[PDB]
Amino acid sequence: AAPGAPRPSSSTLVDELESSFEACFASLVSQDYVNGTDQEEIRTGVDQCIQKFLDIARQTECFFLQKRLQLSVQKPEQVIKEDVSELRNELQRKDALVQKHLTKLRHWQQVLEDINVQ
Amino acid sequence: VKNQIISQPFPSLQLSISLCHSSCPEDHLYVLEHNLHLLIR
Amino acid sequence: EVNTASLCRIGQETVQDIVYRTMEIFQLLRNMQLPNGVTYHTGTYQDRLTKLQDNLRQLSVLFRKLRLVYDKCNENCGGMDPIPVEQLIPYERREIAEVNKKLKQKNQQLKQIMDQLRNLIWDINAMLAMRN
Amino acid sequence: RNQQLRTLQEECDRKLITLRDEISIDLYELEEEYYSSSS
Amino acid sequence: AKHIFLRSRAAATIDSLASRIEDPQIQAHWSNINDVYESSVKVLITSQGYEQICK
Repeated sequence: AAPGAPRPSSSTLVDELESSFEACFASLVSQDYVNGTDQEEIRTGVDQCIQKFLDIARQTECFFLQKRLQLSVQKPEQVIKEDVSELRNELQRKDALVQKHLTKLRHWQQVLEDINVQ
Repeated sequence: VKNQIISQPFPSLQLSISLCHSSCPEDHLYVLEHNLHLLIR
Repeated sequence: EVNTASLCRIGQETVQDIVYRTMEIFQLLRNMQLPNGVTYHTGTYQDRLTKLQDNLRQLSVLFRKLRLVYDKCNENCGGMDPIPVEQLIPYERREIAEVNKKLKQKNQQLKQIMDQLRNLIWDINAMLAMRN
Repeated sequence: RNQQLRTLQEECDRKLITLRDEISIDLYELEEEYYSSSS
Repeated sequence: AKHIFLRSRAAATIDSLASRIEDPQIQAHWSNINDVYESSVKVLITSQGYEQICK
């Protein structure tokens, strides 16, 4: 099925990541004789392994965005709750930073109260 | 004319900071010290 | 109860952080100098392998969380079983709006405070001409 | 008296520079927080 | 002149955010050492929710 259009396969998107990752590093960690002469040889293989890795990564990310968009247009309540939680977290962080800055300025101005004894 | 020196780089705001005898944007304090020190400089 | 959107966001963040960790560990083991250093006896390589094992544990738990969230996503198939892919090309929320308005009011208040802080904080630009 | 007033103004200038540094740290840290606000 | 000009510039920059919110907002950063006549301001595009758009 080399020139055929259909892809007769399955069980991907999970094992593929670890496989691609360990692929071009097993070449490195190996209890085998290493000929002390090589140049511009493993580079092609590592470019290939990082290329396929980032490619399948992009595929997974695009699938994630598609699922997220379909979920939002399907169940907008979830996205609304997510946005509400994010806004709550942002407001909490802003209040915390404001309180920290206020306390710092207070402590600063307090110690330099009578710097000039006169 | 008298204790007032009015000027305008372009018609947007006023000028002539001044003072007098006795008997918001904080552009009040750090406008006098410079011209004050200008004399001793 | 579901948090599927947050789940997908966490998964994306996790895979991005995995790529970042790969880059970081490559940059780290990049300058793997001779362990038997002339000057340094046993200083560098100890912390080097420590951080190595740390990043290893990190990427391991990252892969674990990735598998877990992927299983959770692919298992909880609730809503739009057909899921038309061709439905992505075009031709109550009262509490949400209230929280948004409150956050906007707080943001405007913080912006006014920051605006005051600008003038109160320059404080040297006007008078650095004779400052000492 | 000269040395006294000189040390006084020197400490004053040092305190002013330290306050400037603190204020700039607060501002720069808040400006990053200002970017967070998508409104 | 420098003072009123800096004030007007700051006002314009801060009003730009209010005039355009849905559009990519603008971050503000000023120097920590401003001379009598000289000064500098750092301004970035800072696309929302992204950090890899600093072009």
